[PDB]
Amino acid sequence: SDLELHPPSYPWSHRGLLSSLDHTSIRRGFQVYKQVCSSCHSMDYVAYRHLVGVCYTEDEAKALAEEVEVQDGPNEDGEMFMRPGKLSDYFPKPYPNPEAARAANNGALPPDLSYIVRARHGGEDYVFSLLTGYCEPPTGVSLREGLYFNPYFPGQAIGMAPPIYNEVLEFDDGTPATMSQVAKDVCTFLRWAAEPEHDHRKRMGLKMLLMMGLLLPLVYAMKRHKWSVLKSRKLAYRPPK
Amino acid sequence: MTNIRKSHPLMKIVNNAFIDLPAPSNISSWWNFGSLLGICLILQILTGLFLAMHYTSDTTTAFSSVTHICRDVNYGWIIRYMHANGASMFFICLYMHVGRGLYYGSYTFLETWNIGVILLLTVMATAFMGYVLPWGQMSFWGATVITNLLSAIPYIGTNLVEWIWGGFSVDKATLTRFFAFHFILPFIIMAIAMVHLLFLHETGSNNPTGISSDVDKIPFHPYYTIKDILGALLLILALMLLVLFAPDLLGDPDNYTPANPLNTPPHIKPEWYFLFAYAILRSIPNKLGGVLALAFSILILALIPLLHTSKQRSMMFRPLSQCLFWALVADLLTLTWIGGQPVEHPYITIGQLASVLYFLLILVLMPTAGTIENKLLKW
Amino acid sequence: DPLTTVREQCEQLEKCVKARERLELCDERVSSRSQTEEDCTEELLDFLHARDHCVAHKLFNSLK
Amino acid sequence: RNWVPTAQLWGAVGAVGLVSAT
Amino acid sequence: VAPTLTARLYSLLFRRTSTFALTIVVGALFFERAFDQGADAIYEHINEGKLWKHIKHKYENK
Amino acid sequence: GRQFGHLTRVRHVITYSLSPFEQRAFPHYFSKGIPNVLRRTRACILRVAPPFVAFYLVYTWGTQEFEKSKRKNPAAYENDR
Amino acid sequence: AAKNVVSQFVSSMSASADVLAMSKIEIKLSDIPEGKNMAFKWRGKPLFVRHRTKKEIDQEAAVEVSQLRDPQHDLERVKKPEWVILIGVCTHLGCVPIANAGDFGGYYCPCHGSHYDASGRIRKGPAPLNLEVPSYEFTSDDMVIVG
Ligand code: HEC
Ligand code: HEM
Ligand code: HEM
Ligand code: FES
Repeated sequence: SDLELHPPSYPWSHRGLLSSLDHTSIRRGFQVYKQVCSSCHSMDYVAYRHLVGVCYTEDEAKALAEEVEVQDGPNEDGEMFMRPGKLSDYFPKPYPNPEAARAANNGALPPDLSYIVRARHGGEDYVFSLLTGYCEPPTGVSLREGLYFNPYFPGQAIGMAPPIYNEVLEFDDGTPATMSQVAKDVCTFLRWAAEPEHDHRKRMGLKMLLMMGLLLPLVYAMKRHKWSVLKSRKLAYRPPK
Repeated sequence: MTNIRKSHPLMKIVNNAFIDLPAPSNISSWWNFGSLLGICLILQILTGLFLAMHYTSDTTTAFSSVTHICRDVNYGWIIRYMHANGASMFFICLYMHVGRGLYYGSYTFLETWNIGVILLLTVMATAFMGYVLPWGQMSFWGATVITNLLSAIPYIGTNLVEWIWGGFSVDKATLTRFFAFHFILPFIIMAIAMVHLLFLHETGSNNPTGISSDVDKIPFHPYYTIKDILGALLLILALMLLVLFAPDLLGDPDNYTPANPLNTPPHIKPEWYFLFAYAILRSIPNKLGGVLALAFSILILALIPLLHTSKQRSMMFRPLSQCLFWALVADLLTLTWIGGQPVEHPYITIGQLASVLYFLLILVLMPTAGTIENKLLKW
Repeated sequence: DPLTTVREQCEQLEKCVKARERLELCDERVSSRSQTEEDCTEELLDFLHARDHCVAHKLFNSLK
Repeated sequence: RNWVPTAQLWGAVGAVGLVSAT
Repeated sequence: VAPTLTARLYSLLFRRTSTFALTIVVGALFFERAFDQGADAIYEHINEGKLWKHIKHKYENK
Repeated sequence: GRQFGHLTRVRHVITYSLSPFEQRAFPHYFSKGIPNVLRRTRACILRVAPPFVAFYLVYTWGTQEFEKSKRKNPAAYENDR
Repeated sequence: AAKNVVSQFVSSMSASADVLAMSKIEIKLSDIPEGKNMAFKWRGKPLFVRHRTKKEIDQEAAVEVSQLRDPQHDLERVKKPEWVILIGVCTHLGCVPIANAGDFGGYYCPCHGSHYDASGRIRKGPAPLNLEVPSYEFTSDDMVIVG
């Protein structure tokens, strides 16, 4: 029954109704997942399909895809003799099966990041605030080594190694790799993995709003056209009496 | 008659129920929910069939299949979300339809109302199973908790709960059953809706005033077809606003986490539409007393008719009635709030008083207020 | 780099300065027995909350 | 009579409808 | 005198429902295209350089 | 059974109505509504508003307590002693 | 409004990002040395790619059309003389033909004695119709896309 400081309402570039994803961020944040994360957490519903969703070419991601199959390859999926080439293969499972996973992390089970932002309560605000949130145990507190103390975990503890630290990786362009700068890019790539349809959807919202701003006022007219007969009507009562 | 299309085919005459039907002139905008109620049910069905057209009813795949629906299938993402948010609208509409029965005393239509309750409980079964369909952490634990609730029955219960599940837990068997039941239920529902229509077509609609409007009738086609269409536009606008710009907003449950049969729903709860009942349920210590008073929350509706005390079937001219009517609505709001609340003191003591309030308002307060108002008017 | 500077600024505002006093005490005002239930978390969370609200708005204009 | 003209516009409509719609 | 724009429109296209439908069929076509073109543009303006459309340059043909 | 000519009996009542085309759909769009919207809302408000107001107090208080009692982890009984 | 709605609903039946991908996903290198009959796993069946030899072509061209169990002139299957692409499943009771085996310089069905010439063509055994030819286009010189 420990307070959870879940309140975060992180500023964002897609916080607004019309606001869309920044793929450069998506791009960046992908690498983050691939280098910093791929190790323990999976992304099962994630195919190598960034191409247009991530601005990676077909040739780009084919090649990015290929090496991931050369080293983690279908040999961990059960394609004995599989190597470079394929594109329908999903992100490589850090371990052969869950049970293992928990052993490599000592009883904990590294959550598939596919949906993290959409799954847990609080979306990419919490994920950002977790990773970027790591503060000193509170006077009087004890901690088993694996039980690092994180200011935003329900039970006030997490089994999480240095999620993200300064100069953990390097991006192509040169984006300053700051713990947080890296997190901002990591979250984003997460938002998108949780909801691919984020951009289409909001464009659609635009077209559904404009359209509806033409049909609501038109069809109201139509409604007064007809009704007018009744609303304009006047009565008169004239008994013989 | 010759070449009067409508009467020629006999079948086509049966459709003049939507054209040449005498329709009260005066008529709040709370009368579109009926028509919306029926668009809803067609919307779900459509959408549904489509989802069912790429969904698999197994423990292993279900979540995956859902997940596939909203990723690799073309436009499978809106359809699904449209389907989920659809069911919030269908309930939102549902409660508007009833609020009106309550308020203008439409339930004077003894027989039509009855079928309404039947309808209302029949949608509730369907929304309770479909949620299970995706097989998410929330769905998996709420299906367990609710069906096990049933095991409160002393002699049978236990055996029963097991037959429903088709095993000792909620594994395959269970899941496959909900799919099939979810599927055919709504088709069964549509027959009912239509029988519902059938009985109302014998007496017509009631109105704000609460007086006969045969002296004032109006052809359905000219007017009300436009009104219905406009209401549908507004209806669709709310559904898409929510689908397109606030997808899960309303879908409280974030649990997009495949269900692991040994975990912790911190605060497990039906979706919004069922919180009243839930709240109602917790307020009782004993689990059998909770189920009965869970059943009575909803079934109470079948007695309203027999609780009506006034001479004015229209609350419109009756102020004390209006005041308690609204209270119970806000009480009802309060009860839904409890629904997402932790199990604790503050919420318990509040929920307890709100349950009492809720039966008081329907069982004892209103009826008295009825007589009082009638005495005041010297009736 | 970015994150680490903004954080400090945030805790430099009169309401950060004011509620850091409840942290400061608790962080040392614990007795001898060390009543484990004396856990300083409550008080810390308060600070953190206000620090971060601030952080977020300013920290954002600093990244890429 | 007026049917040819009207059948001709009705035939037009179906045509353009398919063409576009489809 | 001349017919108000409406009256012109009226006697050319709406008297005969056959013409009235035709109209609607053709306007349904023309309108889609401008709406989309305009509406799309609008949208894409609000997220300048945020969308692949804007960003394909970096890794494209050298 | 016919619904239209068998509903009721009316004697001596003249009604006068005009066509849509000769008329306007929206006469005083805002000058009628305003005062009509105003006038009925002010007769609603008293009947309607109250119980929702009350729910809001209950909400507010009710959540206050919760966060206190729980956040006030020392609330129940003090530290020093 | 109805146009998009309806055309979204209809699309949801037409194909899938998933089924799509894999459907036509197939390319080949030019490593297949005249002689060897490679083999690929495309669409859940065997995809045989045979680079061939003037000798091969020459002889296969000179089979009689009139007498074949499944009459079908070599020259109309392959889009390129030099290359022959097939589906690797025996049209009899479904075993897999053996690359360059059996009495005919083609393939061999080790199940009932089913002999295939270099084209696909049935020349001995119960086998009914000749091994079937997939759809595919040759892209640049080094590229071949099955499906
Ligand atoms: C291996 C070491 C890693 C790496 C590289 C990352 N995580 Fe993270 N993580 C790990 C474990 C063993 C756990 C379990 C914690 C527990 O059960 O106490 C977690 C947990 C998370 C969470 C917490 C959510 C929750 O359980 O409430 C999140 C949000 C999370 N992991 C995300 C995450 C991200 C975004 C990472 C890359 C930047 C990442 N983890 C790295 C182990 C590991
Ligand atoms: C008519 C009353 C109906 C209601 C109230 C209803 C409601 C629901 C709800 C609340 C869900 C859960 C989806 C989620 O939140 O993930 C769902 C799912 C589903 N429904 Fe319905 N539905 C109805 C009718 C139908 C019909 C008629 C069909 C098909 C004939 C159908 C097929 C499905 C299927 C296959 C799913 C599972 C995939 C998914 O989760 O979207 N439903 N339904
Ligand atoms: C599937 C669910 C339902 C459908 C499809 C449906 C449909 C309709 C329709 C189309 C109307 C005519 C328009 C109107 O009166 O608003 C109507 C009226 C009515 N409905 Fe329903 N309804 C449903 C649920 C209910 C429920 C749950 C109740 C009560 C429990 C109910 C009770 C009534 C009553 C009393 C009337 C008539 C009141 C009057 O107009 O005087 N209905 N319904
Ligand atoms: S399977 Fe080929 S001859 Fe029998």
